[PDB]
This record gives sequence, structure tokens and C-alpha cells, in this order.
Amino acid sequence: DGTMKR
Amino acid sequence: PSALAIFTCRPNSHPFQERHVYLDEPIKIGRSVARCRPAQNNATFDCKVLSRNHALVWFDHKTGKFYLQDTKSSNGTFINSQRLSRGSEESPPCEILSGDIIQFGVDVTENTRKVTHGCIVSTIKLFLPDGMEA
Repeated sequence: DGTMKR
Repeated sequence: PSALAIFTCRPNSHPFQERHVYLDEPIKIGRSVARCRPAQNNATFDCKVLSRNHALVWFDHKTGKFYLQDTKSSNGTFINSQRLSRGSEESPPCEILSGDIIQFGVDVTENTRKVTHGCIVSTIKLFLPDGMEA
């Protein structure tokens, strides 16, 4: 959770 | 003695300090959060494009090989530029050898703040329990 996603 | 993985930072990486990670048990690679912070002897990184539970690295005594496994990361894991699994999918165990280039995540541009967050790109050195380089 909380990942900066491309 | 324990098998040992050394992660060193490559020029196209978000900067990090060299890690000496003993593989007595499998080690979680993932993003820093108040419950786990980066340390010289872990594979936790203050890098926003890494997943909380990004990958696992371990040594298998039966095969004598080191493995990396992507554990449903959002942005991917790569060995020598080859992606281990699709987004949010788990990979099989994938063998790594000393000298391999391992990447966690990809670069992501935050659109509203127009800041690009780099990924982790590492040369890994691997040592068997007997000290020999893998």
C-alpha cells in the first residue's frame, strides 16, 4: 500500500 | 556462517548507502515506513516507487543458489534489465549471481508536483556461507 505507481 | 548479499548503488539509481545483508533468513526488500527504516544491514529503502512488500532475497542451501522473488510489486523488479513479473503478480524464484544488476521499481513522475522519483538500481555481490563469491 502507499506506493507511488507508474 | 551466513550467506551475504552486498547491495551497491549504481549511477542511475536513487542514491542509497551500501547495504550488507546477511541471509540467515529470507530478507524483505521494500519501502521505508515508520515500522521499518533503512539501515546499513537491511534492504529497506526510502524510495517512494518501491512497494512495501516489494521482493524477497534468500539463499537456498539445497541448490547453493541465491534467489530473488517479486512479491506483487506495483512497479516491477528486474534482473539484468529483465522484469520478473507483471504488476501485482508474484514471480517464481529467479536466480541471481554476483555482479548482477538488480532494479526495484521504475522512475515515476509525480504529475501534480512535476517531480521525478527515481528507482533503486543496484549491483549485487553475493557470497556463499563459505565466503566464496557466487
